[PDB]
Amino acid sequence: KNEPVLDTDGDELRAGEQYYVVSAIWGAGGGGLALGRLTDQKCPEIVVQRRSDLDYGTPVVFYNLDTKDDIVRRSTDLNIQFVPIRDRLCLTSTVWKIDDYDTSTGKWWVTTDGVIGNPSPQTLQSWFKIEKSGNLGYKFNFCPSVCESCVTLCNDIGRYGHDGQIRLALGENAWPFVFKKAS
Amino acid sequence: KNEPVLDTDGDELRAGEQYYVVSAIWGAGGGGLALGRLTDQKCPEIVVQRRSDLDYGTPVVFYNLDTKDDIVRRSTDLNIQFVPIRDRLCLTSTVWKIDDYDTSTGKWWVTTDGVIGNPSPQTLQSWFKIEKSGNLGYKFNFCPSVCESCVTLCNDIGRYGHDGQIRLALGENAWPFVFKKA
Amino acid sequence: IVGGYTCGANTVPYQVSLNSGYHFCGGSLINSQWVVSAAHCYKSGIQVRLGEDNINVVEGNEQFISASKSIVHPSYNSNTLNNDIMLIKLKSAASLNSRVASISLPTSCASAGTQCLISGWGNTKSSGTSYPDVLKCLKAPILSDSSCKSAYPGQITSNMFCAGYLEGGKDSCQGDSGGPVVCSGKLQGIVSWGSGCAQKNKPGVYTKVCNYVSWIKQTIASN
Amino acid sequence: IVGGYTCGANTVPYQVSLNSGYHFCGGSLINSQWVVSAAHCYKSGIQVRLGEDNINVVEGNEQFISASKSIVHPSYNSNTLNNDIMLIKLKSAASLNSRVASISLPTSCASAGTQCLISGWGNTKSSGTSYPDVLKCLKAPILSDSSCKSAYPGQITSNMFCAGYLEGGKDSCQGDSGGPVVCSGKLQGIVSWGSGCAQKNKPGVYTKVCNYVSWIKQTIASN
Repeated sequence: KNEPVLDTDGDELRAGEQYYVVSAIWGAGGGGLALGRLTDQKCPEIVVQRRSDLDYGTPVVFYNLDTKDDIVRRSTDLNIQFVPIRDRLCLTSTVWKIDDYDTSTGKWWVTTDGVIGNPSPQTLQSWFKIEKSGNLGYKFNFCPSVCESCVTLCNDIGRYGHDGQIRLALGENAWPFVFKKAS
Repeated sequence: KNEPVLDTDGDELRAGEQYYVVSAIWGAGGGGLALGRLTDQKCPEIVVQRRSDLDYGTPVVFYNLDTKDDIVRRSTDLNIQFVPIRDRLCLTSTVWKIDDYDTSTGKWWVTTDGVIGNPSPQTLQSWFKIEKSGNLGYKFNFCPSVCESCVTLCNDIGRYGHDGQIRLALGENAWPFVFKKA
Repeated sequence: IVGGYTCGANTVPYQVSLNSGYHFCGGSLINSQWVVSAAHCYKSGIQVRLGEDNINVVEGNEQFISASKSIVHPSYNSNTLNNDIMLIKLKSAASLNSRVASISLPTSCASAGTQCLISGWGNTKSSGTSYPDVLKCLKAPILSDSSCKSAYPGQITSNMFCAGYLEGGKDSCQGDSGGPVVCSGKLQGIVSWGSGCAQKNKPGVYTKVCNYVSWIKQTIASN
Repeated sequence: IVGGYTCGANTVPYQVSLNSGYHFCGGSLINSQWVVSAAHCYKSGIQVRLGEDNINVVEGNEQFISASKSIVHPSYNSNTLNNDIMLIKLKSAASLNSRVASISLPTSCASAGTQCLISGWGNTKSSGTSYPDVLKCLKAPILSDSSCKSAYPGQITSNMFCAGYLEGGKDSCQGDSGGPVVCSGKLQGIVSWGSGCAQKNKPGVYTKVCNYVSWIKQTIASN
């Protein structure tokens, strides 16, 4: 019963429908999110941000916790899946999930090879929330409630440089995004 | 002067006419050549091969070294240019060219942004030969003769994987093609 | 299939087809939930049809079942011809009947000169294009490794065999890709590639299924 | 540029386009061999295009010069968007003429209310996207620090200024990044960032060039 997330046309976001996730800040704020990879790791793919505000990235689909509601709502746990158009380079999934702690950077990265559905301790890392970010748009928040007895990180997601690219990770300063209906 | 290259109807190839370049080997041998893009570089476009033997890709036209001859002949330097029907997203040319050496793969790729005409050291990278490939069809060869005093690579063109796609590069094992009227 | 004959309904109950348009391929049902086809037919979201004979007419004996898994042979690359085999797991088990049955994997490889049955909805013309409404069938002998290697110098691996006729006239063709080559009741081949269709000195080339039985059984077992 | 006009033929001869086989950012010619743009526009291999008619079409009158060096401001930070300025040295000097000319650097900062000329090939639509083939121009006033900081709480630094209309309808947009903001013949701003295109209370944000004249002159002198 939370308020819906809205796309840039003011329409409520629909579970299962394709949206570009584009920085709410253009220019120096970059473009959209996309499937990427690291220099030293082909699979799984990582979540990266396009540098150019002309480039909206890879479309995503959102999957609700309750398969019955078709509206994506604020502050409710969701799965997020990139829907690439290109060939599938990897056998891992394109579903977002939080990585294990990266000792080389001090970051908890957003990566892929997540899982869709089965809300449980087994899938805890695959559940994200979308929340209002000022009047600019929305932010992603990782704070899953799908396992009331599980200890979990509970943090906004920001953007940070890594490996010559722009990635997403848990952090104190959220990066704001908007959702655009895919083509 | 040299024997003409023939299309799949047995007609001689003509400069200025559009042809699909299609793998002489269907099925696992794939289909036609097309304009493509790397995931991390928008321009220039690259030469890729379609996996489906029913997808003939993007037509090319050939430009002869001597513009007085409209017959495309074997073992003769020529320019190759994709003629897209779609909307050109890049400002670079669709003319084929051997790229600079790619340290990340060890390959000399066929890419675009080549140049038509002016046989010379300046355009050396834009000149390709069509040669007979067994009895299956034809192969592309990069070994230009337009600059006798230039050091040049000299190799057949094969097909190889890059970026989850099928590309063309210099190599030892050529890939055979046939030319279908577009 | 070029130079073949109309199979008739029910006569190839292990024949299936996958996807459509530029992605259309044949395959073979090897048990109630698994299909073998060519790796070069791989696509995300594969749709399998079973019990079809006339593919452009609602017949009433056909099942449309989506793939839940598609396992390409791990040594396969789209830029090479070798190891052209893939396994497809159906979302639900196929109902077996007169029109839908599995074909047995081989226990040994077939010898040259063996007569095999090749089937598909591929092109039926050696020059020009015409796709059939019903499944076509072809009886052709496995060729000697020397004939195969001499027709395609440098490209025949130990995981491939040729079948057909050096004279041309009878051959598989585009659209037959992925379909079965059956010899003495065993799935020995998978329509993999060729040059032209039914031309002199250019026979069909087929994935040698007997070299993959261990990988097939293990892959089905652990999936 | 949203809510602007097509620029007069020669009226913005200091506008350049940064190119990697396609236009991705604007810039400003400050001397025959140097271009000012945004740090976030950096990429290796930049070709700079000057004197452009249709940016979607190569033509005569245009000069294509490869960047020989691209010097991002050393304090440029992707999280704070601060210090969003970059200098590009041209491999060869450019030919000045009626369509190619430099723009003066400021000697003092401009005050709120000053009218300025903002130009670029960016999006022209407040809803959706439309990229023009011709250079678009917009006259807009610099906004007060308070109006800028209240529109973008906690995000406006001493190296940034807002320009445009809080009512919306007129603004810089995607594609204009790196472009010039000229007030009384001085390059006072570089298109740096914004949120949405020409929306109420979301004006464009520009790098405050007057803060960087010393770094610019010292950079040019040592390169």
